[PDB]
Amino acid sequence: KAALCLTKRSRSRKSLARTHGFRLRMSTTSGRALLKRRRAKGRKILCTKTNPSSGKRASP
Amino acid sequence: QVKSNPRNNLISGQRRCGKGRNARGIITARHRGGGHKRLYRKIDFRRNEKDIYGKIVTIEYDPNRNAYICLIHYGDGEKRYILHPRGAIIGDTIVSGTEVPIKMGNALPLTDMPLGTAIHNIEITLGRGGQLARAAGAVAKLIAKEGKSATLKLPSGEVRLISKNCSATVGQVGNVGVNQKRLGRAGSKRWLGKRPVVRGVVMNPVDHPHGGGEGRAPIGRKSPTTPWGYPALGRRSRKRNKYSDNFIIRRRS
RNA sequence: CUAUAACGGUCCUAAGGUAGCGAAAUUCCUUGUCGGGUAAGUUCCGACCCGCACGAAAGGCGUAACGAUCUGGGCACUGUC
RNA sequence: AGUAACGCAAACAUUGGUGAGAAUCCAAUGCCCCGAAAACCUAAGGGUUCCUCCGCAAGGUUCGUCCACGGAGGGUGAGUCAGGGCCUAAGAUCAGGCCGAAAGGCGUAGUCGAUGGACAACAGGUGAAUAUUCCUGUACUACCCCUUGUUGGUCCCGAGGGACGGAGGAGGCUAGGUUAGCCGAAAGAUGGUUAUCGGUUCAAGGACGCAAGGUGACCCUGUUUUUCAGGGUAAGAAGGGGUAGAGAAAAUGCCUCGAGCCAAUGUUCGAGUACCAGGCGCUACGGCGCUGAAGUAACCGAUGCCAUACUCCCAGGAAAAGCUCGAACGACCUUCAACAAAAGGGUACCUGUACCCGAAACCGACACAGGUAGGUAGGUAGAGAAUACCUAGGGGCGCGAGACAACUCUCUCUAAGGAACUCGGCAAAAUAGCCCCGUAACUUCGGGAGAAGGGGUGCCCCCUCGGGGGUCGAAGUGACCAGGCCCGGGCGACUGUUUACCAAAAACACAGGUCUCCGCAAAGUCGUAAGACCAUGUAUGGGGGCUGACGCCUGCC
RNA sequence: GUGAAACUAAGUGGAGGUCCGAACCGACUGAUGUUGAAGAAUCAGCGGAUGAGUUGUGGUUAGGGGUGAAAUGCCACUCG
RNA sequence: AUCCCGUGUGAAUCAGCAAGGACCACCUUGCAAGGCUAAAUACUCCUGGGUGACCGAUAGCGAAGUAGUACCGUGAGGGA
Ligand SMILES: [Mg+2]
Ligand SMILES: [Mg+2]
Ligand SMILES: [Mg+2]
Ligand SMILES: [Mg+2]
Ligand SMILES: [Mg+2]
Ligand SMILES: [Mg+2]
Ligand SMILES: [Mg+2]
Ligand SMILES: [Mg+2]
Ligand SMILES: [Mg+2]
Ligand SMILES: [Mg+2]
Ligand SMILES: [Mg+2]
Ligand SMILES: [Mg+2]
Ligand SMILES: [Mg+2]
Ligand SMILES: [Mg+2]
Ligand SMILES: [Mg+2]
Ligand SMILES: [Mg+2]
Ligand SMILES: [Mg+2]
Ligand SMILES: [Mg+2]
Ligand SMILES: [Mg+2]
Ligand SMILES: [Mg+2]
Ligand SMILES: [Mg+2]
Ligand SMILES: [Mg+2]
Ligand SMILES: [Mg+2]
Ligand SMILES: [Mg+2]
Ligand SMILES: [Mg+2]
Ligand SMILES: [Mg+2]
Ligand SMILES: [Mg+2]
Ligand SMILES: [Mg+2]
Ligand SMILES: [Mg+2]
Ligand SMILES: [Mg+2]
Ligand SMILES: [Mg+2]
Ligand SMILES: [Mg+2]
Ligand SMILES: [Mg+2]
Ligand SMILES: [Mg+2]
Ligand SMILES: [Mg+2]
Ligand SMILES: [Mg+2]
Ligand SMILES: [Mg+2]
Ligand SMILES: [Mg+2]
Ligand SMILES: [Mg+2]
Ligand SMILES: [Mg+2]
Ligand SMILES: [Mg+2]
Ligand SMILES: [Mg+2]
Ligand SMILES: [Mg+2]
Ligand SMILES: [Mg+2]
Ligand SMILES: [Mg+2]
Ligand SMILES: [Mg+2]
Ligand SMILES: [Mg+2]
Ligand SMILES: [Mg+2]
Ligand SMILES: [Mg+2]
Ligand SMILES: [Mg+2]
Ligand SMILES: [Mg+2]
Ligand SMILES: [Mg+2]
Ligand SMILES: [Mg+2]
Ligand SMILES: [Mg+2]
Ligand SMILES: [Mg+2]
Ligand SMILES: [Mg+2]
Ligand SMILES: [Mg+2]
Ligand SMILES: [Mg+2]
Ligand SMILES: [Mg+2]
Ligand SMILES: [Mg+2]
Ligand SMILES: [Mg+2]
Ligand SMILES: [Mg+2]
Ligand SMILES: [Mg+2]
Ligand SMILES: [Mg+2]
Ligand SMILES: [Mg+2]
Ligand SMILES: [Mg+2]
Ligand SMILES: [Mg+2]
Ligand SMILES: [Mg+2]
Ligand SMILES: [Mg+2]
Ligand SMILES: [Mg+2]
Ligand SMILES: [Mg+2]
Ligand SMILES: [Mg+2]
Ligand SMILES: [Mg+2]
Ligand SMILES: [Mg+2]
Ligand SMILES: [Mg+2]
Ligand SMILES: [Mg+2]
Ligand SMILES: [Mg+2]
Ligand SMILES: [Mg+2]
Ligand SMILES: [Mg+2]
Ligand SMILES: [Mg+2]
Ligand SMILES: [Mg+2]
Ligand SMILES: [Mg+2]
Ligand SMILES: [Mg+2]
Ligand SMILES: [Mg+2]
Ligand SMILES: [Mg+2]
Ligand SMILES: [Mg+2]
Ligand SMILES: [Mg+2]
Ligand SMILES: [Mg+2]
Ligand SMILES: [Mg+2]
Ligand SMILES: [Mg+2]
Ligand SMILES: [Mg+2]
Ligand SMILES: [Mg+2]
Ligand SMILES: [Mg+2]
Ligand SMILES: [Mg+2]
Ligand SMILES: [Mg+2]
Ligand SMILES: [Mg+2]
Ligand SMILES: [Mg+2]
Ligand SMILES: [Mg+2]
Ligand SMILES: [Mg+2]
Ligand SMILES: [Mg+2]
Ligand SMILES: [Mg+2]
Ligand SMILES: [Mg+2]
Ligand SMILES: [Mg+2]
Ligand SMILES: [Mg+2]
Ligand SMILES: [Mg+2]
Ligand SMILES: [Mg+2]
Ligand SMILES: [Mg+2]
Ligand SMILES: [Mg+2]
Ligand SMILES: [Mg+2]
Ligand SMILES: [Mg+2]
Ligand SMILES: [Mg+2]
Ligand SMILES: [Mg+2]
Ligand SMILES: [Mg+2]
Ligand SMILES: [Mg+2]
Ligand SMILES: [Mg+2]
Ligand SMILES: [Mg+2]
Ligand SMILES: [Mg+2]
Ligand SMILES: [Mg+2]
Ligand SMILES: [Mg+2]
Ligand SMILES: [Mg+2]
Ligand SMILES: [Mg+2]
Ligand SMILES: [Mg+2]
Ligand SMILES: [Mg+2]
Ligand SMILES: [Mg+2]
Ligand SMILES: [Mg+2]
Ligand SMILES: [Mg+2]
Ligand SMILES: [Mg+2]
Ligand SMILES: [Mg+2]
Ligand SMILES: [Mg+2]
Ligand SMILES: [Mg+2]
Ligand SMILES: [Mg+2]
Ligand SMILES: [Mg+2]
Ligand SMILES: [Mg+2]
Ligand SMILES: [Mg+2]
Repeated sequence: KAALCLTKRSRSRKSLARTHGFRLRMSTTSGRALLKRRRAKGRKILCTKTNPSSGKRASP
Repeated sequence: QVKSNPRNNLISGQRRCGKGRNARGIITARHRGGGHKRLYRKIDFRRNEKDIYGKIVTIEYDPNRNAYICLIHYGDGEKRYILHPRGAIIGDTIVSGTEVPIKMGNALPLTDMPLGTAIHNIEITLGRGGQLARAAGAVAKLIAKEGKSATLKLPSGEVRLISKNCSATVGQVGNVGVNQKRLGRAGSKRWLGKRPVVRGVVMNPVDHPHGGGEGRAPIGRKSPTTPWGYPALGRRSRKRNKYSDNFIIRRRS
């Protein structure tokens, strides 16, 4: 019943950082290649979807 | 007949879950999925604990096989499920061992069974557990024995040699009328978690070797074909030289 | 008696389309011909068979119930006119 | 081109006020809209949008004194709420292990992983912005502390328990609601009238307790078996004890003792000098201080509670920890050390907590006619969470003012005719509830069927517990709501599925049929391999091909 | 009803991929919309609505692939 | 031919063995089946000096100011 463009819905931050998170990119070799080449471009933010385990941004 | 008990320690919840998905997570075995959650009953197929006297307390339904199953007690308080033999009634008594009466539900090595007997739940390998003829209404006759080897006629009609020291159980497997049911509606398939199958002829060429000819397709394939490109009809797949071959005598007809 | 062909001759094939259906979601010529329904019917229903080119699990022929199915007619109803 | 538009057809109006300036900002009085939301709350998300003061460049589809905008300064308080310090599911990682040019792949113990298991708090008050968090009352968990009582406790291990479906209806109850009773106020300029308007509230928790409820075997006699009455049988219920076998607990077998049990709810404490209609006084006229009457009963009645209680069905309905029980084996600790108890005093880990959340703050590039899990469920009419009109609470759609042309769109009606329209009755109109009579061909005997078609219906009295009499209207289920139907044919048996955003079908599925492969280290599929699925299955099962209910059949080569 | 059984009203019972119909899931016709209010909507009607149902949270399968009640459909407005 | 690897076979020790572009004879040259070694050569995320018929804000680095920023994208990434 929802429009095509609605692909990005309200999804728990917990779920997202379990996907694009830091600790995930660290696991695979391809991820470490990721972080090298982000660091090369010198991005202010390495992993965009990340998330505090507990704190002000914490998902329960 | 079917009256639910509380849970004996033989009924657990641990099991494979993705049905038809392998490690890679792919559907290997097509059409499964959906259907009622089940619990695994731990059957005793080996019947290995010898020389104690068991009593059939009840008869229970099992979702994992079309046969019935019987809860039996012992004088030792151990409880086991066995496949329900045909005609066995509650209050009955069974026993396994070597020198034993021959009646329904007793299990013994093939050295001691009088030729002509109707047998089920047949080990092919010493102490591996019973393997052959476990389904509803399945039975195999012990036709002849010679040397170290016994000869059976399996429910497929195939005649085959096995070891004379492999245990088996007297009597046919119960619930004979099961294939007399008529499911009657689609939903009643789905309840068993058997999902709908598409005919080859329907799908597009990419998807299957009988691919869409314009209106309706005769199968132009010079031969009926597996999804994967093999002849569908009458091509024997039995591994040419399997170790088994020396044992097998006449082939199912 | 005009006609038609149960019956014969021959030809060629592995064998020559049986039951049932048939101008059909299949019929080219073709708005075939007949009957019905209409004051008037290239659609519709029934039947003929001359099946260009139906036909038996790429199922054949029936069929109660069912369908935001396709298609013809009728009562009620209306600014559809 | 100073043109189209200014984002619904819920609707605004006036009087004051502030101000340089007011259709738009504040207040008052009307009027209007939502009310299974356009109300209140919570998950996710957002991230400071919350509050106060200041501002009006930009933003705001106009305006602007205003703001979710800009500037400063503030604001989120927990043993009990939610997660973590507890446990595991799907899944993930995986020591060693197996495999692999490398990276890595598979996989065992382990360890992660809630959307589930376990586990303790409520009422009132304060309140620019927080409250089961702060205050005052009563509570409750977990430790520690002392007295007393025992001597072994602790983990590892053995066990019981935790622990589970769908559908159905009948109870027994509350929550709510309505009407009385009690209490207080009432005159609302009209013909009459007090028939009017307000109040009648209280939680967690602790003690008690359970029938007209539900369960507690059989046999004889009756009440319809039932609710019951008399007798009898000897475990015959929750619930306990003993014994036996390699046998502690458990499971299992034999023996014994028990007629009660179960749990919502109820009575009482908590709980009154709480809360509250009014009353008195102040008004910075915003709000404030002061004293407070009655606080019960009946009838409706849940989709909530007992309740995993029943009965039935087949498709047969999570794990682990806390918890209860316990010998041998192993490890460790041991005396004022440890454990066991009823009181008493003490003691109290992190993180979330603002605000929005049927949204102008999330998701749609917008202050966008859209999307977004859950909770709470008032009145009158009604079968109802439909509809209409309302309460509580919230709103009047961030451009207006006129005028009343053509034309377009959303709508109401139309004389006579009644499908003549058109590709086609497309769209409109018609029908409609309830009770009563009646109801065909055909059939797989289930249906068809609400077939078709007809009658009745308001409001008063009277009778029986439907009937008669009266009486208005042109019209009585008078609005909203609420089937057009019949006769044919094709196709497909049927409910289903499908081309997100031009195709919903005759296509796909299907129950059924039939062929063929497959004897378990199965065939088949995926992997370089290891191995995984198949299957913790075993030919009444597993692959694959075609056909497609049921009926009649399925011919030759 | 007969000795067994069949056959038939009755009551009870509450089956169904039953029926009508809100929520909810869809998307059949029409009108509007077409520099939209909206990159698929609104309005009036329409289908399913105890099931082959709907949905939340957390997961799985990945491009010589996956998934598909099969449309070359879908795999972040991209899919021979 | 020389060189180096899968599968299978499988020698000779200096009176030998290998190479001299199939192969054989002769002559010449060399000593496989154990290792290790600097320099001359390649390069610029850079450091220190220097030069420039190099740029001068649409150029020169994407970047003379928050520059891998704002913003966009679930993400890899894009990017003023
Ligand atoms: Mg971003
Ligand atoms: Mg269980
Ligand atoms: Mg248990
Ligand atoms: Mg994986
Ligand atoms: Mg199929
Ligand atoms: Mg196709
Ligand atoms: Mg594909
Ligand atoms: Mg595939
Ligand atoms: Mg091909
Ligand atoms: Mg083909
Ligand atoms: Mg064709
Ligand atoms: Mg004709
Ligand atoms: Mg023609
Ligand atoms: Mg004619
Ligand atoms: Mg016509
Ligand atoms: Mg005809
Ligand atoms: Mg033809
Ligand atoms: Mg032909
Ligand atoms: Mg044909
Ligand atoms: Mg046909
Ligand atoms: Mg054929
Ligand atoms: Mg057919
Ligand atoms: Mg029919
Ligand atoms: Mg349908
Ligand atoms: Mg112009
Ligand atoms: Mg103009
Ligand atoms: Mg204009
Ligand atoms: Mg516009
Ligand atoms: Mg507006
Ligand atoms: Mg209203
Ligand atoms: Mg609001
Ligand atoms: Mg609010
Ligand atoms: Mg939240
Ligand atoms: Mg800000
Ligand atoms: Mg504010
Ligand atoms: Mg301004
Ligand atoms: Mg402005
Ligand atoms: Mg001012
Ligand atoms: Mg501000
Ligand atoms: Mg697991
Ligand atoms: Mg791994
Ligand atoms: Mg390892
Ligand atoms: Mg593991
Ligand atoms: Mg955890
Ligand atoms: Mg939870
Ligand atoms: Mg806790
Ligand atoms: Mg808690
Ligand atoms: Mg607040
Ligand atoms: Mg409070
Ligand atoms: Mg109090
Ligand atoms: Mg305590
Ligand atoms: Mg345990
Ligand atoms: Mg549970
Ligand atoms: Mg009830
Ligand atoms: Mg009450
Ligand atoms: Mg009253
Ligand atoms: Mg009175
Ligand atoms: Mg008056
Ligand atoms: Mg009153
Ligand atoms: Mg109480
Ligand atoms: Mg107490
Ligand atoms: Mg009683
Ligand atoms: Mg014991
Ligand atoms: Mg003992
Ligand atoms: Mg016992
Ligand atoms: Mg009552
Ligand atoms: Mg319900
Ligand atoms: Mg039950
Ligand atoms: Mg010991
Ligand atoms: Mg103890
Ligand atoms: Mg708070
Ligand atoms: Mg709050
Ligand atoms: Mg909205
Ligand atoms: Mg607006
Ligand atoms: Mg909006
Ligand atoms: Mg109501
Ligand atoms: Mg009504
Ligand atoms: Mg009522
Ligand atoms: Mg409503
Ligand atoms: Mg109001
Ligand atoms: Mg006008
Ligand atoms: Mg109207
Ligand atoms: Mg007229
Ligand atoms: Mg008229
Ligand atoms: Mg007329
Ligand atoms: Mg007429
Ligand atoms: Mg006409
Ligand atoms: Mg006509
Ligand atoms: Mg005409
Ligand atoms: Mg119409
Ligand atoms: Mg109409
Ligand atoms: Mg009407
Ligand atoms: Mg009728
Ligand atoms: Mg009919
Ligand atoms: Mg009538
Ligand atoms: Mg009347
Ligand atoms: Mg029809
Ligand atoms: Mg036709
Ligand atoms: Mg169909
Ligand atoms: Mg779908
Ligand atoms: Mg489409
Ligand atoms: Mg359809
Ligand atoms: Mg469509
Ligand atoms: Mg399809
Ligand atoms: Mg089939
Ligand atoms: Mg295999
Ligand atoms: Mg077919
Ligand atoms: Mg239904
Ligand atoms: Mg229907
Ligand atoms: Mg769809
Ligand atoms: Mg609609
Ligand atoms: Mg509907
Ligand atoms: Mg319906
Ligand atoms: Mg049902
Ligand atoms: Mg969905
Ligand atoms: Mg699908
Ligand atoms: Mg195609
Ligand atoms: Mg993308
Ligand atoms: Mg797409
Ligand atoms: Mg496409
Ligand atoms: Mg050389
Ligand atoms: Mg050379
Ligand atoms: Mg090489
Ligand atoms: Mg060699
Ligand atoms: Mg040598
Ligand atoms: Mg050589
Ligand atoms: Mg040399
Ligand atoms: Mg050497
Ligand atoms: Mg060499
Ligand atoms: Mg060397
Ligand atoms: Mg070297
Ligand atoms: Mg510039
Ligand atoms: Mg530049
Ligand atoms: Mg310049």
